[PDB]
Amino acid sequence: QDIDLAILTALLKGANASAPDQLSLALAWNRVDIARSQIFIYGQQWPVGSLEQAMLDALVLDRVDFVKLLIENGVSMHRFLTISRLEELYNTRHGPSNTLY
Amino acid sequence: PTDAFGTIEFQHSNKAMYVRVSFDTKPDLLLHLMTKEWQLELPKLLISVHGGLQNFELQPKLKQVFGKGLIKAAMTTGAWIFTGGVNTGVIRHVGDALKDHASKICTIGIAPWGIVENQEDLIGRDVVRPYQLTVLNSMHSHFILADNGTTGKYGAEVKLRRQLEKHISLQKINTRIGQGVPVVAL
Repeated sequence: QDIDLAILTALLKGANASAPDQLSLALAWNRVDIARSQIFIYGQQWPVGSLEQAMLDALVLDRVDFVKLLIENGVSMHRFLTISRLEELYNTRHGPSNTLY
Repeated sequence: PTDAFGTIEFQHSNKAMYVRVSFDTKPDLLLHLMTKEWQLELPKLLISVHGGLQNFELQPKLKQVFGKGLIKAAMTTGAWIFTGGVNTGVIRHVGDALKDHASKICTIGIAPWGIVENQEDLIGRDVVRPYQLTVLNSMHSHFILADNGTTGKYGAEVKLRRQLEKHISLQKINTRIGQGVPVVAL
């Protein structure tokens, strides 16, 4: 009933992609609606470590609704944030600008 | 001798508490399990919900009405609703209802251990279970799962619930206004 989602969906199977390759694609698309509907499912498993590396990506690109789904579903920040990851967060150049430098 | 009473720790997040049993259990046996080691109060009503066994759908206002109704009803009488257990059928909609309020309440989940996705790791006692043979409704804190041995049929839960409903209606613990908690099958 909508070509928008149909075109994006046809690329989800068309990428021949598991769930992390699907979600990194949607994250570059800034399209979290297709993530919630197809990429996130009920019952099958995502590979270990893919959910957490997607955050190093989602936080540095200011993907605020991807944060709401990527971690509040299944990655605790009490089980994500370390010294090295917060350092890589403070040393990104992606996303918006800053007065930090 | 039985070997699992763990918790589910799916990565929202919600804990649980359950035990694997058999069809060869007494309902008074499961009664003092519920009241003492489970440490649970008696309801004032038993909302026994059965439904279409396959995963069905409702109209949107039916979904909201059933959700708000079960949630608000459970709060008034302060009770425990018997269900099936797996994330399939009416039981999926019940878990979606419990997600619709998600504030405070508990619902009991009589279902088979015979049908369970990843039977082996949930033998682990009080151990993390991040449910990714069907997974049990993750929104259920109580789900008694009867290991009748046999794996992949729908058994040891039609009889078990049948007894536990008749028994909890008849045994009349606590105040017992009328005769026990009156049982109503939605």
